[PDB]
Amino acid sequence: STGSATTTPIDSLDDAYITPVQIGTPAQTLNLDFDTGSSDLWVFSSETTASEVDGQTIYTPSKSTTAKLLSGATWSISYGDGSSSSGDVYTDTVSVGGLTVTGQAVESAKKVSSSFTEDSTIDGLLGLAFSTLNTVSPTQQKTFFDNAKASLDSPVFTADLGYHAPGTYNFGFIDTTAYTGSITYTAVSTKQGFWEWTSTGYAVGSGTFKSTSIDGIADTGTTLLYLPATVVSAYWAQVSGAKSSSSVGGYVFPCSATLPSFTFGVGSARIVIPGDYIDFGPISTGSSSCFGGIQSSAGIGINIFGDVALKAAFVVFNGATTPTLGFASK
Repeated sequence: STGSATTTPIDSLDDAYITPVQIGTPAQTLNLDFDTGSSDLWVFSSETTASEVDGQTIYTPSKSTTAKLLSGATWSISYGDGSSSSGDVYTDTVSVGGLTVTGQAVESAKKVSSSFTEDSTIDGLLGLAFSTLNTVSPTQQKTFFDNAKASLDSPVFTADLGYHAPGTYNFGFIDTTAYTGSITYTAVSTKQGFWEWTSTGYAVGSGTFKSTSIDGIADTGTTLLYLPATVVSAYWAQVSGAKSSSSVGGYVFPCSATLPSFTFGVGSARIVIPGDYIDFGPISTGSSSCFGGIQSSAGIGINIFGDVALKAAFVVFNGATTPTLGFASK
């Protein structure tokens, strides 16, 4: 089997991407944030504290003839950005772009933190990291990809995120028309539960490539590119007026600037992030100070190849016995 679904930016800045997901019988379609940095499929629901719902579409398990309460199971998650959610668990039928899993754990939120409430465009998350990170207790549950894997034509999924435009998540096949050149594959460590790999270096604009190992995670659920302070400083030094602002919480730059590209290495291959991808717009409405899309990972504890990086590539998440990651230009 295979599946194919369009993923759409939630706003004009590509702050996140939503992908429609069919849950239950009859289908209830929710727009989920596909997150390769976490491993829970959770949804706003009829069980969510009413005051914490503000425009999201909810899953109502009582209206699904295939929903079954997973007795005694609860979940609770906290994300790198400080947000959180928690609740109980059903199993139900879940379909993405034509690919169906029966008996998928659907984690129904009873509580969500303010940032989820405040974002009316995201109805929940669909985790695509390794199932070892799944928070369901007392019996850990598998991700949608883990449940689908054996049935897929090939045990892979691909992320093709657009810049200011829709893109595609594919399951079970590689669309050879969706990228240019070849796909370069690189080793993955699953020891922390992430799609963790080592970039071979970077360049700023038309500058020379610096060969240096950068360990980080391919994370579709993080907006920006988080890299070591040395790398980030080298990037922003090429932008007149750019500075790290403690009060704003990262590097800012004059909105009048033309940003240089940023290149990262995948083995001997190179992925070029155009400058415009690094502009996240005014820090506050009407400001001429703009927020940068490359920021320091110092204090996160890990480097994160988030959407800013991934959207410059066609990315293969290869879930073979020994997982690998593939990157192609597009």
